Amino acid sequence: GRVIRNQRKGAGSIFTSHTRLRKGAAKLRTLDYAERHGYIRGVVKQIIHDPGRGAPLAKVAFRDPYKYKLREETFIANEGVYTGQFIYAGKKASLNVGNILPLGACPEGTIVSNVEEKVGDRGALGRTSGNYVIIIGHNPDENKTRVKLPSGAKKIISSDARGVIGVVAGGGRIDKPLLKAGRAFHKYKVKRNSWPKTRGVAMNPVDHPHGGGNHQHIGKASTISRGAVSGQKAGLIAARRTGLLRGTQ
Amino acid sequence: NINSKLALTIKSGKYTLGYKSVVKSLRTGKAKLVIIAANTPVLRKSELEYYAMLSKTPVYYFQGGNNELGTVCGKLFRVGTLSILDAGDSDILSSI
Amino acid sequence: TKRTKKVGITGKFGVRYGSSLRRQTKKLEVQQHAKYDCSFCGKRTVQRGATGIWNCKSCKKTVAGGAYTVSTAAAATVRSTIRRLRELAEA
Amino acid sequence: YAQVSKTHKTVQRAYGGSRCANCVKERIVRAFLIEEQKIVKRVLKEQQDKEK
Amino acid sequence: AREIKDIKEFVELARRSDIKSAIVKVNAKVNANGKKFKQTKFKVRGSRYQYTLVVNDASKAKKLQQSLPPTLKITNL
RNA sequence: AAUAGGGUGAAGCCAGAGGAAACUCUGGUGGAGGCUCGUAGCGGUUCUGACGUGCAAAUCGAUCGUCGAAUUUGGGUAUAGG
RNA sequence: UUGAUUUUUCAGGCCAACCAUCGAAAGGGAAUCCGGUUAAAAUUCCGGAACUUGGAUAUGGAUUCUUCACGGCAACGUAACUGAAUGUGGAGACGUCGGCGUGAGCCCUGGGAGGAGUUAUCUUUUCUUCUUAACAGCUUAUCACCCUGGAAUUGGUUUAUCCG
RNA sequence: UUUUUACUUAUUCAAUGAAGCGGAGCUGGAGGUCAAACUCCACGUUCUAGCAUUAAGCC
Ligand SMILES: [Mg+2]
Ligand SMILES: [Mg+2]
Ligand SMILES: [Mg+2]
Ligand SMILES: [Mg+2]
Ligand SMILES: [Mg+2]
Ligand SMILES: [Mg+2]
Ligand SMILES: [Mg+2]
Ligand SMILES: [Mg+2]
Ligand SMILES: [Mg+2]
Ligand SMILES: [Mg+2]
Ligand SMILES: [Mg+2]
Ligand SMILES: [Mg+2]
Ligand SMILES: [Mg+2]
Ligand SMILES: [Mg+2]
Ligand SMILES: [Mg+2]
Ligand SMILES: [Mg+2]
Ligand SMILES: [Mg+2]
Ligand SMILES: [Mg+2]
Ligand SMILES: [Mg+2]
Ligand SMILES: [Mg+2]
Ligand SMILES: [Mg+2]
Ligand SMILES: [Mg+2]
Ligand SMILES: [Mg+2]
Ligand SMILES: [Mg+2]
Ligand SMILES: [Mg+2]
Ligand SMILES: [Mg+2]
Ligand SMILES: [Mg+2]
Ligand SMILES: [Zn+2]
Repeated sequence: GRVIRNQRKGAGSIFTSHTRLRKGAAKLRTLDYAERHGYIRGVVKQIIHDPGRGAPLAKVAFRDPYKYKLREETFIANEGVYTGQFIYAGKKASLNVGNILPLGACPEGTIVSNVEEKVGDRGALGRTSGNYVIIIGHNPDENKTRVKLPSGAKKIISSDARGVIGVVAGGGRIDKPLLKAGRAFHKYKVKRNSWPKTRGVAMNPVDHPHGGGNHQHIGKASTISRGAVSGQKAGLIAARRTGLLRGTQ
Repeated sequence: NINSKLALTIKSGKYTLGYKSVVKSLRTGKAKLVIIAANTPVLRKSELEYYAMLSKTPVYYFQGGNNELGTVCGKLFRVGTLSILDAGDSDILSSI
Repeated sequence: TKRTKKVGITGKFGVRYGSSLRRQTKKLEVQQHAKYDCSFCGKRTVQRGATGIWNCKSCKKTVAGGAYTVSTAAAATVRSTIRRLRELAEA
Repeated sequence: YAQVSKTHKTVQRAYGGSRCANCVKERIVRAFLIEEQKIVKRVLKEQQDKEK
Repeated sequence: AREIKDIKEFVELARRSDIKSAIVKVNAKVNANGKKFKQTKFKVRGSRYQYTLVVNDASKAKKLQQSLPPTLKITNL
């Protein structure tokens, strides 16, 4: 047969992300002396739309502690953050929406976003619109914090990892139907080349494991082993179960 | 309660509504009290209370916004700040 | 006069996409085109830019909000939750 | 702009050709009021550094 | 080309060291609120600009013409 | 970079009428839409027309689809034979 | 980058995040127009009139004895009218559609000064020339802003209901 | 020999214009002090869309 559409994406010729209009990478500040020992104050200059992103971004200006210079940061805007607001980041920052605090400095039940998986990676968890991270508890002896991720998973993170207080702005986006193929076209025009999708069952046997037949049908189980190889992993990969989800999981 | 006292002053006493009138009344020493709405910008607020400090005038911080401050005064518009020139039948100055 | 009995703003879609999808669109699309009261200046001049971006024409304050409303219910809950937990820590 | 006299490119005020009149006015008032409160917060702090 | 309005400025300009030549142009005009009058344009060619003085008075033109430097080449048009 | 001229008439807004209220009705205004008739354009339904040693190794004619967007298109650029 | 040194030596003062290079005759971008001219070239030649950039450089004006100018309440004005390192901003620099407004060119048209056509009859008639470049000065605008004043009997106001 | 967990220098991951790490000591706030000051915490920035650069001062 032929190389299937799954495998052509790794080469990344026409499958790279369309990034001309993007407004910068959304990251926290580099963890420095001020954030480790006290707090540093910045001011929100802009709240802007980032193409390909549901969450708006905030442009926050900080002073450089060591040279006469202004540093502009690109944060993910939490809902309620406004232009001209003062943003405080550090160990001694107060528990206000938009402030960046270490996870150990936040009491249980604190809603936090753009949380660091590892100390200083500048934000990994809960970055999309309407999403957040809940702080479950602390383990001060081991310097660890328990959090709940938007997927429902419980994670143990260093208490020195940082997060931004509040919920990511732009939530409720999925509640409205797109209603049109053109709307999805414009949605993916600034994301990547993944739309529209032809069904593999509608192809020929060269194109896909599902192609061929005198009727459109998969022919074999569409649940594929985790240990299958590239060109085989088309369908439900390592599916623990199938069918309509009934009851609680 | 202060809303009732303030309403009486508007009915019987003397007052100015608006930032420009309030600052003029502080310059002339004709202000007995300055009332500032809750959503007034802090820079304008911190300047009105600097004028009152120089003018030796008490300041009352209204708990509602300029929409609620306007309707207490019987107005169909917004009042960000006001000054009481003459508390008349009311006793708002003795309570603040 | 009243021009449409029930479609309202979704009358631009004609007969397409299904009635259930159009009435689901109508609820959130009335909200995203509404004018909201500014919490800063007090005027009803707040309108949406892109999703999550709500600007006031008068005082030129931009606030981060929801996709189709200035504030979502989840954000309002977090505001009070953060406010409550802040009081205990600071006594 | 390189080939025109300076009066065309500026206004005789602080931040003349850079900021508008109202934004300069707000900077001046903000600078004065905030620095005045900095003194107040200092003398008050010294009031609590000798009795408490 | 720049126009000169002050007659005193024009004579001081015509004796600048870079002035090559001069042009005296006679235009037969009419003000439409009267009858024909003879307009005279004195044109001085400097390095960068040609300077023109319009003299609507037929007598002030003759006095001005003899007030120019004698060294200038004058073309009568 | 390009895309005549019409039809329909969505929100929003103005006025009038009715009602105790919750609200309803009428006349305008407005100018929405992967709306519509229809040029340029893009396409290529039917005649199973012409032609079928052609004007043409795919064209010609009439008829037709669509025609403000998932539109059409120049140039630059990327992807290379299991 | 300076003060230099004529001692053709130097003394230093700042910085070195990023930054090889290539990539557009439709993107960005310093500056030119008119008239004429050839068998065949012209925003290129000729005539005239400008402009930009780089460099050199004197005179006038301006400024200083209150050393680095004055005026205006203000928006701001002007012939000028110190300003290193470093920093902050602006311009470059930005989709699409709808109606409205203004301008320009074109179309239409009156008088007058010319030329041509029709004219058995009719036609104060039909056609045509009557133009003004870049550039310089003065003046000229929606929007925006300033001063005054203190508004419900709410007023102003767009084709489109927004503003206080 | 097998299981577990201690070390860091091999090896691996990440960041930064390699800027403040580790330990100790100055200063306060505390424990109730039963020798004698040991232990713990902190140790210049939070009404505001301003400013912070090329050290003043003392010896
Ligand atoms: Mg699908
Ligand atoms: Mg499909
Ligand atoms: Mg097939
Ligand atoms: Mg196969
Ligand atoms: Mg198979
Ligand atoms: Mg099959
Ligand atoms: Mg099927
Ligand atoms: Mg100027
Ligand atoms: Mg059309
Ligand atoms: Mg055909
Ligand atoms: Mg045939
Ligand atoms: Mg034949
Ligand atoms: Mg057709
Ligand atoms: Mg192409
Ligand atoms: Mg190049
Ligand atoms: Mg080019
Ligand atoms: Mg461009
Ligand atoms: Mg070009
Ligand atoms: Mg020419
Ligand atoms: Mg030619
Ligand atoms: Mg020439
Ligand atoms: Mg020059
Ligand atoms: Mg002067
Ligand atoms: Mg627009
Ligand atoms: Mg337009
Ligand atoms: Mg030109
Ligand atoms: Mg480092
Ligand atoms: Zn506002």
